[PDB]
Amino acid sequence: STKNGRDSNPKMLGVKVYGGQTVTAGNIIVRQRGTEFHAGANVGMGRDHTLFATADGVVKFEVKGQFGRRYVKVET
Amino acid sequence: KTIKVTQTKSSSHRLKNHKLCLQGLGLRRIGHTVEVQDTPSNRGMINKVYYMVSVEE
Amino acid sequence: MKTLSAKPAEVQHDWFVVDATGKTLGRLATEIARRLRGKHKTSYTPHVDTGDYIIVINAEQVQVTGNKALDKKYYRHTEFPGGLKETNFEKLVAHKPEEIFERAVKGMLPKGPLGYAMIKKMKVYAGSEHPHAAQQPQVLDI
Amino acid sequence: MLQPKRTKFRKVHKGRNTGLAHRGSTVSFGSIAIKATERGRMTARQIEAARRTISRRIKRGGKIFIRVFPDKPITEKPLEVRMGNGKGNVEYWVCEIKPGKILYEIEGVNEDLAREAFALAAAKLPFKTTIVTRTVM
Amino acid sequence: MKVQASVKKICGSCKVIRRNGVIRVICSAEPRHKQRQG
Amino acid sequence: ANFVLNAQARAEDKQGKGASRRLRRESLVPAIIYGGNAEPVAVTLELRELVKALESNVFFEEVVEIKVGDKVENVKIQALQRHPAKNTPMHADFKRA
RNA sequence: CCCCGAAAGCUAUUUAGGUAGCGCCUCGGACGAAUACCAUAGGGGGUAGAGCACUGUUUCGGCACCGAUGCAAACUCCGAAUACCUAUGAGUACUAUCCGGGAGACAGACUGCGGGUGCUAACGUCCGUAGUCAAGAGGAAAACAAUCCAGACCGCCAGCUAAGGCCCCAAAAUCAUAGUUAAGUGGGAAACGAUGUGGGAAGGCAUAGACAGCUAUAGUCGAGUCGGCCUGCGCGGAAGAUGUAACGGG
Ligand SMILES: [Zn+2]
Repeated sequence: STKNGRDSNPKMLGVKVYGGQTVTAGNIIVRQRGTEFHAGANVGMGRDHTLFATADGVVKFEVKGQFGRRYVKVET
Repeated sequence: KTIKVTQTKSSSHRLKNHKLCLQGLGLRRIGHTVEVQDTPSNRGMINKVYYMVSVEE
Repeated sequence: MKTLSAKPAEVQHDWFVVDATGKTLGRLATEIARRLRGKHKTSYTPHVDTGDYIIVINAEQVQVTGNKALDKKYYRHTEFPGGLKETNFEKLVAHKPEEIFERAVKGMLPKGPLGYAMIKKMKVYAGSEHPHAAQQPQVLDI
Repeated sequence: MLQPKRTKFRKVHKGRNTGLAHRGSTVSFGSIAIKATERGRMTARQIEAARRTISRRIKRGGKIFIRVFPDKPITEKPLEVRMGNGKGNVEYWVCEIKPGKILYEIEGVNEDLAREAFALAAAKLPFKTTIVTRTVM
Repeated sequence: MKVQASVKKICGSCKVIRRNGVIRVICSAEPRHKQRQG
Repeated sequence: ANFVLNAQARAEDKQGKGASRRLRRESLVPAIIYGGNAEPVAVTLELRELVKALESNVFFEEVVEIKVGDKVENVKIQALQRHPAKNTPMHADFKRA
């Protein structure tokens, strides 16, 4: 007999909106377990580190700051 | 300014995008010849299925 | 129905004599089979025998290349258990030269009643003489 | 018998052996060496046997460097056991060999003696080998 | 006669020859060195 | 002076994986010459000549002359690539000196 | 008689050869360019490869550290090709989408590529991806669902080709030019062994005289010879049961 054979259900994480797409307020941009990406201008952060848009506009990704973090923002 | 394209092999067992490239050029059967504008969009479909077409300028 | 078949009542068989001295067995047998079946006439018909009569003289002077004189095997089976018999080319050519030609041409002719009929027009003789002078055969260099 | 003193995981996937040996194909310790020209597997018993033969031939007059280590475990089913019911038990350890991999090097021994010892050793191995010497570049 | 897959020269009075497509070793000094590949 | 290598030009249509493999099938060797105050130049050599030059120890310290047509470059050997299993040379670097 | 045309998947089930919703088929209505193929432009990645900067593991030197050296599905300082999402555009195409009537199906198989399992066994088993069969005839592979070429509306004693072929069975070259093989190799099989034969790059010795034989380093003898390295094609290793039987035959 074996002692293995367990696994958990999938969680479906990942980027939902890519750069250059238009969004409306409330749209979810990234699903992530930890803060792989950080919230920029017009982007909010949920209690499970989800990133969502707080304005209408166009999504942009970049690398900024002294620690070299990855940021996502919405341009109006 | 214009290219003549002839189909030389069967397309029954090929990949789906390759069949779509043939249909988007307008070729319908073996030995069919069509005449198309010389644009990069058309040369893309031609180069994708180079192996079963013959091209004359 | 414009394409016509040859009629057996009008076929004409000519007689030829061939000397086998120094010839290669298979390259002679191909031509003999061609002329027996009648592929060389413009009246050729698949279901009619239109060929010629071929006499073969000096049968034991036929040759093979390489080491086939020692190595080429002839088999037969009596239908009793364990009854497989074997010989080779040198013994067979010294014993029954006609059997070698019969096997070689039989292999190249069609396998049916028409093929049996076509093989009957080949006459093979060991020496330099044949008993068919009454048919006045012509010399054929093939 | 060579074997890792400790491992993170007992059993590993089979994998695939492809490519050439761009690393480990240059003589670095001795003056002369033997390298494989064909790909395969090398077991701990084979490594031990080849080492023993080489040492006995060279009479312990020089240093022998071994540059292959068996760190991949191989499992087998117990026998008369049907398919399924989990993975089998570990039986022996191997090292993957790609063409160009150097197996043994010799330092401090005459070249004819080294070639004789390598010729003796090559008859114990499951792949074809060749002899190389140090070069400037 | 030794019949084997690998035939070699043992001493200096041995000689390798080819007869009728077969490789043999014959020795002038020792009859026990006679070998045939096979 | 002691070491002269005859070379041909290697144009842009002779660069890449396929072209290099065709050259090595033709039994030639691609090589690159770089160094101070000038733009790198790509050339091709003969395998036999290269092997003969590498057969001697002094070649790795002297200044050699590579001649392609009329021009000539004075260089030293800087790097070398070998086939892992066959040890045949495959590429060469030369630094202008 | 005419038109279209699947599936053997996901989820749940005292469920596993049953059934239900969704996916896939067909018919009617609405609505048309909102769709796809390709080209440009924008975007995230952690796989192949590689590496040792972390976690482990490895060899040899020096005094836990230093110097050289390897390895990793559950290691990463790095990091493609493809695939995927969005916007604009030419050309080609009856495309997408929505609302309703009727279903069938939820036992799959082989082949190639990436893998787990097994013994890098199986016409084995379990996934991902593409083709074919299923539900597909014709030509080729002797015969041979799943391989190669190719998609049959009906008729013709017309022509051109594909895969594969052109000595005879059996349609078409006993065609042309330059080489290799002597094993019927072609037309089953490995480590290994060997003056078999072609080709190539070197090295040693040599007509003030080389190798072998010969006569006690001398000496008769008069041109090449010696030993290795790559590479084409061949040889041995090669034993089974009704009958040649491992080119379909000649
Ligand atoms: Zn002896």
